[PDB]
Amino acid sequence: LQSTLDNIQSARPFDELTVDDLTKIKPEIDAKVEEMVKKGKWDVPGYKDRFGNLNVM
Amino acid sequence: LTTFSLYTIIVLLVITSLYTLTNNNNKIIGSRWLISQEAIYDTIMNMTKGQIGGKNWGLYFPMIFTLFMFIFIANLISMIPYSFALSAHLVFIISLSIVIWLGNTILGLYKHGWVFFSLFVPAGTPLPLVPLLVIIETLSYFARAISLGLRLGSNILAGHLLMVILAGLTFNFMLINLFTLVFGFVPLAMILAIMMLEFAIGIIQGYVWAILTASYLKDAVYLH
Amino acid sequence: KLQFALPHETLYSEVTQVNLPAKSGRIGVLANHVPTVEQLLPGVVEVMEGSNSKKFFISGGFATVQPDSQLCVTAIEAPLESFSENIKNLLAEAKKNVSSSREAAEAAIQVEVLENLQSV
Amino acid sequence: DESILLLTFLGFTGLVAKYLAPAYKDFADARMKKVSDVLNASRNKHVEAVKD
Amino acid sequence: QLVLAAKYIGAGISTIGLLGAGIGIAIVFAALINGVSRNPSIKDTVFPMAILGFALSEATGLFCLMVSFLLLFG
Amino acid sequence: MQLVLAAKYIGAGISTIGLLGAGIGIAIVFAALINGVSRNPSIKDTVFPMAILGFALSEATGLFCLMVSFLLL
Amino acid sequence: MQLVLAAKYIGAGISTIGLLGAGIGIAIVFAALINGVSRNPSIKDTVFPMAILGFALSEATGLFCLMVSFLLLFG
Amino acid sequence: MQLVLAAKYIGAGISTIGLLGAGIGIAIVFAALINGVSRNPSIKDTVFPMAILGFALSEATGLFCLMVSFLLLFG
Amino acid sequence: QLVLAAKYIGAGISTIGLLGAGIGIAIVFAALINGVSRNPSIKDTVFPMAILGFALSEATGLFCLMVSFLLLFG
Amino acid sequence: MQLVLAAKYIGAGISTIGLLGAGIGIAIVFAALINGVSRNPSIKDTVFPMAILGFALSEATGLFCLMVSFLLLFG
Amino acid sequence: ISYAAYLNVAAQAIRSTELQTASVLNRSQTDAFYTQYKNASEPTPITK
Amino acid sequence: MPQLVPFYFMNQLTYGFLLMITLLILFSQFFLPMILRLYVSRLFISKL
Amino acid sequence: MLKRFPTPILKVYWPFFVAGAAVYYGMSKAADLSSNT
Repeated sequence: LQSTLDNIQSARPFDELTVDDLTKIKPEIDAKVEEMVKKGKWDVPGYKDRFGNLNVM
Repeated sequence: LTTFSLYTIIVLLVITSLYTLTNNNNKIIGSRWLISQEAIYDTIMNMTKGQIGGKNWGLYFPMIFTLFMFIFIANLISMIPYSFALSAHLVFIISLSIVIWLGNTILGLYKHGWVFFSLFVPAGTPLPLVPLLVIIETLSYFARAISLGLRLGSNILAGHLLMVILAGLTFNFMLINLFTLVFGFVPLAMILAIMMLEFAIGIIQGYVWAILTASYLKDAVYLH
Repeated sequence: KLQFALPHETLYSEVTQVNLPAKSGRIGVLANHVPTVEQLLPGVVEVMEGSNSKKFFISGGFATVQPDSQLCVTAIEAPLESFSENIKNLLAEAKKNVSSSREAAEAAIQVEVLENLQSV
Repeated sequence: DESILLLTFLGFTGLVAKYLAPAYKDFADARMKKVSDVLNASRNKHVEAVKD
Repeated sequence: QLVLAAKYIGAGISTIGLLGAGIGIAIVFAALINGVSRNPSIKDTVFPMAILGFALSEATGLFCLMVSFLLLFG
Repeated sequence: MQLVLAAKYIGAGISTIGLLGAGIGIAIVFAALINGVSRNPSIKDTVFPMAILGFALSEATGLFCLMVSFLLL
Repeated sequence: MQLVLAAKYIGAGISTIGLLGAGIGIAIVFAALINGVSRNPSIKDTVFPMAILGFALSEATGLFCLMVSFLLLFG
Repeated sequence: MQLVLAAKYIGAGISTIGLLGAGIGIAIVFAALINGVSRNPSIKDTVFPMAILGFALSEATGLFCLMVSFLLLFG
Repeated sequence: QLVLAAKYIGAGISTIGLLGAGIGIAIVFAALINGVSRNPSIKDTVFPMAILGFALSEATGLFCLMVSFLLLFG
Repeated sequence: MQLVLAAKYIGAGISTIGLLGAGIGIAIVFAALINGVSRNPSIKDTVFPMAILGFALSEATGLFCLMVSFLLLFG
Repeated sequence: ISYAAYLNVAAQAIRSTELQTASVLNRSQTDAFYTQYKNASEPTPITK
Repeated sequence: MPQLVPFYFMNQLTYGFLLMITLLILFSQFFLPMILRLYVSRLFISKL
Repeated sequence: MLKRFPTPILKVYWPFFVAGAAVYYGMSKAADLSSNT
């Protein structure tokens, strides 16, 4: 826990770090993306509840 | 290659640049420019989930998105002062409308059999007008075929042609006596306003197409 | 037959014409009037029974012509002559109150009262 | 004829640089900020959890 | 050649009939938005009724359009 | 010949104008339906027969215009 | 001929009259939208799509008139 | 020739009638703006851009009609 | 001459376009009067908007008039 | 020549149709005044400047039309 | 603000020209502190 | 018909349908999942 | 990102594509018919 605390402190990405790098550190990204494309759903639930939707309706 | 072909290539390259290097570094927060096409993404997500929501909604989301984006880019690019109007070749727009209409009819027949024509039997009504409401529903069903195309075509064509006619007129307005050079700003200002309006009706048509052919697709995917 | 009443005292709870200020503008009730419910706004009310006229200043309430042609007017408190400058000074203070701010609504109501007063 | 259209387009770009480009700057900034703030907030949150 | 001249004129006159149906379509849809704002929750029942009215109002205009085509094409 | 056949074509065009009234008419009944139904809710089942009757009658005036058009065609 | 080319030009003019009914129509739908939105407030998320639908179809009848004008004039 | 030249002038005139409908259209939108703001006292921040949208669509039909008027008049 | 006749007749026909603006303006002012009589104090915001609406309605009429003059003078 | 004079007197008739719009319009402004006053008589003085303004503006469109009419008839 | 609260404030203001009775004034002056009661418990006795 | 009666209709329509198929594929396979990646990446940070 | 991700657009959009082919052929014949006008 000391090491993890230090790792978040010594490298905190919150602006940039490639989203490709986020795919590289987590293939969970591609798993979900592929599953969503396979599902044919482009709504991401959770995205909307803490990032707004721009809408004209 | 034709003039039309050359400008279709130009449109394609414009659309490519809007994602290829609109996102610099593939940043988590993403470049500010891509925020625009994010908002477009969200308002078409919530529109076609709003319309053709259901299990197949996102299965028709790329199609409804390139139906936004084609018309959205092609009624901005065509509004450039020296740029060739693809959309003023009506045959591409009207053909796309007939294609989608036929592709609704084929989909409807495929998805809902010979009871596809039960889409054109609307609801219970007294028996002497049960057949009537099939005849002048089917009449309206292939009025849907041409209506979607003819809206977009008429507006865009009329805007460019109106603008050019007034532009040519103000040219000859400024070739008469010098008193017209003084206070010749009011017709110039009309042309500026018309050019401003044409971007607006092009974005309005780009959204209205992709929602109206979501409404027809709503009918086709879910009978009633 | 008018029933005009306040919790404090009844007023008329015969009367020929009653003129009332309502959220539906101004309503006048004369003989048979179709049976209505009206929110009474802060108001100046005139009651005429025959040609004799009595003038009431009314703090809003509810008005209801009943389907038996009984004009129930109920309001918190009232005569016009009784209400009838120092209040204008108070209302000026109330404008000051709007600056800081339920107090906001109160001060707004004070402005409404200033209008109602101005009507006098 | 068409030089009139180029003058109007130039005028349009003048109106855009006056009005739309700062408005869109403010809009874009607002969203950018909101996203960024959410991200840094989650990072802060997560540092807390380690300590907890 | 009077017939040919008349064919083009007659087509124009036929176009006039359509305007009324256009107004009609708006009248139904105005009621839809008005109604929905009035009830709130009526909308799911009312929307089918509305679409029916739209189609019927539209159809009158379609008849006018067909007469235009019948003169024009012959 | 030319003039009489021409005149038929002209008369036919004019006849469409009569139809416009029906176009507005059908809508007015339906508008009332949506407004009425949103106001009551529950009236709808009784009212829907009345509405069909009103549709038919409005349409009927248009039919008279339409058949005159067909005669001229 | 002179008569035929004239008849096309005149006939086109007559066709243009048809647009007026749709023009008023479009405004009525947008009015209903503004009216509804001011009455409810919150309805707007549903009601704005409904209004867009009503706009499109009202517009289309006028445009049919316009297309006949174009057909005669251009053709 | 004379008949064709005449037909240009006449055709323009007939087309000018259609503009009247758009005039009424704009007025209806603004009437609704006024009415709505009067209903709510405070709808306006939403309703003003909404009204401008309504204005633009109602106006557009008139402008299409005006184009046809110019096409007939000028050629 | 037929061309001379045509410009005078055509000028007449174009004048009809003004009609719509005349109805239109009155509806804007009617709504202003109805609104202000309901609110009282709405007027400070609303009166500017009413003048904007008046101007736009009139502007359409000026297009009609400009066509009328293009026929009449031209 | 006879054609010109004929066209003048016919043309005079045609323009006069435009006046009808203003005739309805004046009534609409006054109707609003009457309704406003009846719905609240205390507002009346604030409304009164706007009322005279609206009457004039309504009438004016008809007068634009009327000037064209006189240009044909007298001119 | 509550509609009847709106009417109330107006009534209190309306007793202000003045000639008024003590009983009116008493009727226009509150004398209470509402004790909100949690679930047993009780948030503060805010002056009503 | 300022270019609305060519004989080049099929030329136009051929290049037209080619552009549609290109954009459809292009959006769908490339660029749409690049937006969906942004959503999912943001949600993964949100979850993390 | 700009990786080719498989999308099932080849059987979902099959009725659209069938319509595209039909109009393509019909326009070939139409173009030949219009070039004699």
